[PDB]
Amino acid sequence: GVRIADDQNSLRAGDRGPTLLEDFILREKITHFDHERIPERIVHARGSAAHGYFQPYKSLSDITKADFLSDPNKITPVFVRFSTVQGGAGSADTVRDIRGFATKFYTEEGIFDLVGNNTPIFFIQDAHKFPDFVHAVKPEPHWAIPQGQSAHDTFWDYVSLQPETLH
Amino acid sequence: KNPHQHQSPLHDSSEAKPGMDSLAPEDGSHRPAAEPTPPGAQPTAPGSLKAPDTRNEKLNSLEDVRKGSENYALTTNQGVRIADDQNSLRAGDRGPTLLEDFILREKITHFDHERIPERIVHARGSAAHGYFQPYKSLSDITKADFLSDPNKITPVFVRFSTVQGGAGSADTVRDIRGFATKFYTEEGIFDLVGNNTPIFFIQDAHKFPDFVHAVKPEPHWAIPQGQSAHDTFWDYVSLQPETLHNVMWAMSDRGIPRSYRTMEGFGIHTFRLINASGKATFVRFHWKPLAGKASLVWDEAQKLTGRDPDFHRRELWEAIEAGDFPEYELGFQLIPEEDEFKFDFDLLDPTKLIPEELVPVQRVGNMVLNRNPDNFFAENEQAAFHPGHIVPGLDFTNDPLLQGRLFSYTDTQISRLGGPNFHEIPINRPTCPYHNFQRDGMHRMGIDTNPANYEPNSINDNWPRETPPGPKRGGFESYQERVEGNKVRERSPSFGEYYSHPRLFWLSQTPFEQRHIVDGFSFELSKVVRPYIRERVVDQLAHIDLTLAQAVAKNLGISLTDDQLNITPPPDVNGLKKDPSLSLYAIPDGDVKGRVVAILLNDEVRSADLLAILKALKAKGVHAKLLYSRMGEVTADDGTVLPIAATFAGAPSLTVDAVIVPCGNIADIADNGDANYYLMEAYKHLKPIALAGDARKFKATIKVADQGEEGIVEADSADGSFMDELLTLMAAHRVWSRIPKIDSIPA
Amino acid sequence: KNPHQHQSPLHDSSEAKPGMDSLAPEDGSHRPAAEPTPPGAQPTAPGSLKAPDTRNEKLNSLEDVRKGSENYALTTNQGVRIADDQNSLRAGDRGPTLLEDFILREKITHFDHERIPERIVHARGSAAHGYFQPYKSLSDITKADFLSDPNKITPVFVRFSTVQGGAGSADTVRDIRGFATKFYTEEGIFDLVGNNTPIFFIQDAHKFPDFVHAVKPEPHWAIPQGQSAHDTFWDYVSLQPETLHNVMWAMSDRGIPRSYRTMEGFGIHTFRLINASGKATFVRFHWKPLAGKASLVWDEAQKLTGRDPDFHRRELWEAIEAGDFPEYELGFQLIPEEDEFKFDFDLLDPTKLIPEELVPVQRVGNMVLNRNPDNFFAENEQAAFHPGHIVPGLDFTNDPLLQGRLFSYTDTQISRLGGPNFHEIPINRPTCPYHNFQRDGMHRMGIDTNPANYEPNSINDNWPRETPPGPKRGGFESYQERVEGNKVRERSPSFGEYYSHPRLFWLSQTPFEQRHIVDGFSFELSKVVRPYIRERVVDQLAHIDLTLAQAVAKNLGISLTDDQLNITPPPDVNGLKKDPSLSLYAIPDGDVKGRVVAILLNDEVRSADLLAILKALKAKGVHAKLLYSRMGEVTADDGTVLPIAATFAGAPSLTVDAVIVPCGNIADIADNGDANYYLMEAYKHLKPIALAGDARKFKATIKVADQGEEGIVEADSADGSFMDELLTLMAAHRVWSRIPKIDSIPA
Amino acid sequence: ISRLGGPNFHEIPINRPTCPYHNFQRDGMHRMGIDTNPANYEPNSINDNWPRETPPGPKRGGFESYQERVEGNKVRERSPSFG
Ligand code: HDD
Ligand code: HDD
Ligand code: HDD
Ligand SMILES: [Mg+2]
Ligand SMILES: [Mg+2]
Repeated sequence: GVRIADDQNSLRAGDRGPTLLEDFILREKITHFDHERIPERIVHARGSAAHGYFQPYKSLSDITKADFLSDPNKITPVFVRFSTVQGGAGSADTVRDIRGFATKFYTEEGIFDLVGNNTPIFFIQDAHKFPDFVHAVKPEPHWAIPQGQSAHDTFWDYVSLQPETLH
Repeated sequence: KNPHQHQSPLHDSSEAKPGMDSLAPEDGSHRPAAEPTPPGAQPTAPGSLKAPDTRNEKLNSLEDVRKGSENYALTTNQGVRIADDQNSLRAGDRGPTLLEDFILREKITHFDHERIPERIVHARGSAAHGYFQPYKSLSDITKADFLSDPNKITPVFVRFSTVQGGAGSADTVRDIRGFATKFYTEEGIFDLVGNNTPIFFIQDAHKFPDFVHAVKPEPHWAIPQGQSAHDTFWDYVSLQPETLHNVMWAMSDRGIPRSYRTMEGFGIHTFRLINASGKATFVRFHWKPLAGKASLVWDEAQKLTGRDPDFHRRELWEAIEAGDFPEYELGFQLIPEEDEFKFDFDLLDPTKLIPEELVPVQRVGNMVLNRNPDNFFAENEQAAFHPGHIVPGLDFTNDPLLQGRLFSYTDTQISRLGGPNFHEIPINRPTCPYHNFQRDGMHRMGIDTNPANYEPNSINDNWPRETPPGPKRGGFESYQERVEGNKVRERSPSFGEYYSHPRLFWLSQTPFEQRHIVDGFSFELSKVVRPYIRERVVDQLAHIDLTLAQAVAKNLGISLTDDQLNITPPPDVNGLKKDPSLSLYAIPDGDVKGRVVAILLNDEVRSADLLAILKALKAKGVHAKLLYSRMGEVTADDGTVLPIAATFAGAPSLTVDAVIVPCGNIADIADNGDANYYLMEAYKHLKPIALAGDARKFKATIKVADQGEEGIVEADSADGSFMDELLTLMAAHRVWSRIPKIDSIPA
Repeated sequence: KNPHQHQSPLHDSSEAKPGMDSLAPEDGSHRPAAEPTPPGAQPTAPGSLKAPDTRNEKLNSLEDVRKGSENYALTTNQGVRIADDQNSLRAGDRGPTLLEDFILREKITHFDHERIPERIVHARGSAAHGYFQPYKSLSDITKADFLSDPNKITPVFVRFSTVQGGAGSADTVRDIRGFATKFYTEEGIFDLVGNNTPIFFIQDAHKFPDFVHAVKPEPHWAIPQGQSAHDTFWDYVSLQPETLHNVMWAMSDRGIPRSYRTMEGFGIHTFRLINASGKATFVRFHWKPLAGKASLVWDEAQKLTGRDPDFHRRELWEAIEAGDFPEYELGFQLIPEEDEFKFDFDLLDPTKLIPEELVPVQRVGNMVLNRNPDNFFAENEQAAFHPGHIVPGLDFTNDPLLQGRLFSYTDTQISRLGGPNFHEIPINRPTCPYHNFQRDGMHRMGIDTNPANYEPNSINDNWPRETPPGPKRGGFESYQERVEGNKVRERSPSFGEYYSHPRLFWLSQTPFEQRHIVDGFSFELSKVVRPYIRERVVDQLAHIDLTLAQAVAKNLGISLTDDQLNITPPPDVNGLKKDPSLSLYAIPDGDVKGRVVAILLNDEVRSADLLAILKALKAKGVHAKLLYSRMGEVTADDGTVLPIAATFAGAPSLTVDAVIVPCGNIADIADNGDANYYLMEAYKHLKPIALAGDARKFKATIKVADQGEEGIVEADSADGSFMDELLTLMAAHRVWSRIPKIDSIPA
Repeated sequence: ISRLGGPNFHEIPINRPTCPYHNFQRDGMHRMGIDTNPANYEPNSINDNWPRETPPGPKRGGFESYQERVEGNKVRERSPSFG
């Protein structure tokens, strides 16, 4: 909360002198900058999000006691993030990939996250294989190529050996 | 007892099922009263529940993040109501736990990650909220807003600490104490991050990891905790005589304060005050305790780390719950710029003090600590204090210890508090506006709407904007000190004097304080395994004072050489041999309010004695603990039912300031080893003892003759005179005249 | 003394300059001997320096990361030689510190980030290296490779711990102790993560954060450290009778062991052994101490947390330096699958023990701890133990406490050790091969060359590859237990019995052990502020045993109701009323080797007495500390110069097993308060005392009549019979017969 | 400190010097080096003050900064020569 008088210059001993360790304003600003980045998502790192709302057409109380589906008078705020899968946060949007479609419903009885994709099936059957599949589609570990693409040897190696992936 | 036969509501497998529902006792005895109450009268509680009426702008600003509990459903962190918080989900009631139990995994995950790194130093500490107010405007010497107006109230948060030990170490160790104050001013947070002695051990921050490593537990085996009494510490001291001044303070009773309420605070470094006209005045900061200065004695302090390792934390909390608020006067030693070189010592040397005889401490304002936190972890553990947090009207100096500190306290928070957004943790938030172009970082709370995250910008008309310096509400600008020199890693020759300040300190102590310093060195050096290290430290003491050095050497079985006996004493400090302000006790100060007396009961107490005792203590704000050989109640001679606070063993004499034994059925306790020992321990530790009627028979256990002695109050009954005498002794803290008598007491 | 007048090499500003160069004493007395030496003889040292010839495959594998020091230049972490490690770079020698000082900033940065989160529980602990060997092949019952061959040596790393307190808390608290063993087997790391009692407090892991929060310091004020003696713990216990069994163990002297060498260890849970034919046998794991079972008494333990909070850490380290290696026999209680429902208690219930009278502990192998670490932080603090770390030949059961543990110990390391590569921290590394397709993560050390990071793969011919299960060197496959049940959050009704095991434990104790349990409950409950909680706990005790409940109630001033007096006792455990294996002392065990005796010196000791004493102690492997009123040396009647280990106050009786006073000039110490108190404290704590010649005059201070008493050894001189008598007393640990006499002793 | 998880980033294999490195720094997240020095501070006598400072010199000497003359007031100010 300390007002800054000069946000253009470091504190130095003379205007052509060394920068002083006692410049706390510089160090705070640079420290914050130096630690801006957090780890990206292991998968679906590239994504775009918006706020909105959901409303049911009629009460579904006959089949579910979920409060957000209990009456068309329930307006539930949502936050939705769409994504690719393979590429980093700085990768491109219009790649060939599966897309994520994740919806956070802020209900009166808790958060419900519907975490889906844009196709009705997945590549693999058992979660134990997820790191194998993801490693195969991701950039290859020696050289970290290619970004945002399944068009490389390791992906098609895995697919060829795991026919469950074909769908 | 009709009302004291509570049975548990759970004797069967209902204990393993949901729906245990209401479990509080019907009599409401689970709930502490939300009013001031003396120590031990009620269970302690979060501050906002104990003292909701006690408010300040910072406390009020925390309401957004306070979480209640009463009448709420138990939920996951996502807001899902939990039906059964007693069991994991399994395939059959004797089956394996299922991975789909998200309730279990959330609860265990949070548990698994509760701990954060402790502070590298000062990990052990205790904190409270309060406020500060200046006595008058200091605008003639500083433009600091919080010092500009006597009606301006500044909330504070204060953390007191030890230095060496971990967060789980003991309170009453021999150590330096930290005294850190966060001022939530209208022009920014100002952190005054001080200690309870006026100097530090080292001169240049470059040595801090060396010094700290030397005092900390040794790296092979991580021993010893909370103690400087080991080889590496004294090795470093013996090889770095610059340390001797603060070592003298640590070996004195300054190293073992009675309470955080009864110690001084110091900023140590020379800083600058800058006024609206741009004039700089050198300043050193002081905190003077309203309760006066008071310390334990070593045997007591050490044993108390065992009997109650939380003694100072507890006493602070309970004083505040009692309405007995810690108070400290802020004081400034002020030195004009033109006087920089008028002293024998360098003003920039943090191993040198400025004697009050040369530069008086001018009273500036008062700070009162009046509310405990709600959650220790959230408010105390996560609090971040840093001396680089200054405000317009203050500035630094080239003190080379201070200079390096400015780097460390920002840096360390990145691991300790998990990233660069530590100012967003509620306790650390300013109460004044804060806006800038900084973005992102782990656990970013603030959601910025500025179209621009840079300046200069046109797209937001260059907001937020720089503010020119000025008399009030202006931007921060450094004082334009002239710097002339070559780039060097070099200590100033003016710093190269190590013995005169230790000698000044030594000569300012009373004879009993000197004895305690001798005994501090002797005890610690006896735990040093390598004898040559002991000998090298004794050699350093001979450069300070020969009487000191000879007394320590005698206790270590060391003989000084003829050359050591002829070492020329160091010079005076600007003509001073001594300064009585450096003694804890030379000049009487403070008062008995908030002290505590043990009252040793028997099974038929003389109620007239007890009434007189309690009335007199209450009138002076002194607390009492009624002790016996068991808990529950005893009944006095007149039928008064007396509730017992603790047993003799449960609340030893270590925990009180004085002991009183009323009359009654003294035969009940006369042969009780614990009751006799209670008195022997208090006697050894120089505490006032008062004995009424047949309780005078206890004089035999403390080897006091029929004629009595100073420090033992006695009479036929407690109706004197008796209580005035006892309270007068308490005002003097301890019975120093008794010291020659204690060597023969087996306690 | 000619050779004991070492002076410091630094009295001037050379201390603030580079080139201090060699500072060790010319006599080489800084360096400990690299050979076994008794406690206190030499300074302690890193294990590889103290005992370089003590080796095992794990210790040898750490050589790649061990860093030396002698004859090396001081550098930055980038390998740049430092010229001046005393000063920061400044513009002039009284100027501001410069940002370009990269040496300062690197050194301070590293310092600023030294601390990592402590363990959520068991934060306080002490560790050593050693090895394990089985007595015979167990291939008939398990295919576990480390149990397959008596000549197969498995390196281990063992960490002992308390539970509640922080890393900086005290050793000799009343608490459960952890006993965690990392076995570096040829087929993977197996961690046996146990405690020193055979059961836990709770049944289902879902409650672990509740229980732990209740026992830990209370969240408002973070008090008390290292203690269960507070309201929230006893609140939880009173409402969760499942806790009562382990509470009984904690309130017994089991809660205050003499040493980590003198306690038992238990896996607690029922696990499975799986043989090559696929047969499962239920197993519970035991460690039996070669040194026998032995505990402190409460007053002693509590005071020792003050006098030496590092007592157990110290004793472990020093035993190993002496060549007095901690040894433990591994034992198995084995139950066939078809006997799962044979007992009154559910085998899957971790609040129930399996009595050795019903299922004997079969000896399986021996573990010896024979080397200390080099660096406490690197090896002890960063070690990660986890009970999910099993190997082929072992498997789990559905114990619902164990089941949840399996989640926690992997999860918690992500914050504590900074990410998923914690197995790459040297102490945690397997010594057998480890290869897989896992990649990256913070601080990744291993550089993978596999073209593939997935399987199945063709590009590396599918390596590394799965291994089928088999008799030896096969893949891990779970035992195909049949699971039949609905998905429920529900405790098994078979677990809903809470009082019979507490009663079995109670009835198995000696009368003095029962007294100590009563006094444990009484002391702890006296510190509970809310009286109804005390009453509710007493009510629970009345469901266990009325004698226990009445004794505790009496100490609390509580009156049991007529209904409480008529509570039906719980049933026997499969016909057992008691089992003497549950007592510390009922069946004599162990050995005086490694115990320690205080010898109280005077200024002209009778050398004949001292020589006889020391020779007899040495013959039985018992250590001695020579104590006096000062440090240095005294000279015996025959001119023998005797070095003093510590003062009476510096090494109190708390720290030793027995006290011996030889003759000589007894007048020198007869009126010394500290020497008299030494004997009183030892007397109170039931320790053997031996008095030779005029030292028998000390009987007066302990109120022992001329005719003597059992537990006080006395004679004209320290003859053969004298030392035999003393050593016989030491073999029985304490003088329990003295208990009625101690209430009158003021100590 | 955030990117590489703490102060021991020089111990990540690619970052390690190939020349000797020894000092009194200890601990920190993912500490790989196991120090055997009895001392973790200097000056020390217990390890005869090793590892030791090295004076500057023509080869294999300690780092010393060039003693540039600094003369000026403490200012947040761009040099006019840069304008
Ligand atoms: C066993 C691991 C695993 C498996 C089998 C899957 N995922 Fe996943 N998924 C993750 C592990 C994961 C994750 C590592 O936990 C991520 C990345 C970081 C995060 O927050 O969650 C994630 C992120 C993630 C996101 C991005 C959410 C966001 O915008 O933040 C979407 C839309 C999905 N996943 C969707 C799926 C679908 C539709 C799957 C199969 C039907 C699926 N995932 C299988
Ligand atoms: C170069 C480093 C360095 C030096 C020379 C000092 N300190 Fe410091 N101090 C730290 C580095 C540090 C730190 C590592 O940055 C700590 C621990 C974690 C934290 O938040 O600050 C710290 C904590 C700390 C605390 C605890 C604040 C709290 O309660 O959270 C106090 C009171 C002080 N120090 C006081 C001093 C005084 C009076 C010093 C000399 C006059 C001093 N320190 C020198
Ligand atoms: C569901 C959580 C949970 C439950 C029910 C338990 N523990 Fe645990 N224990 C942990 C969660 C945990 C932990 C949080 O994962 C710790 C602390 C940090 C660590 O590495 O593991 C741990 C540490 C820990 C240690 C210290 C290991 C070391 O020295 O580093 C020991 C000896 C035990 N535990 C023993 C037990 C025993 C004998 C239990 C019951 C029979 C038990 N724990 C139940
Ligand atoms: Mg009612
Ligand atoms: Mg080379």
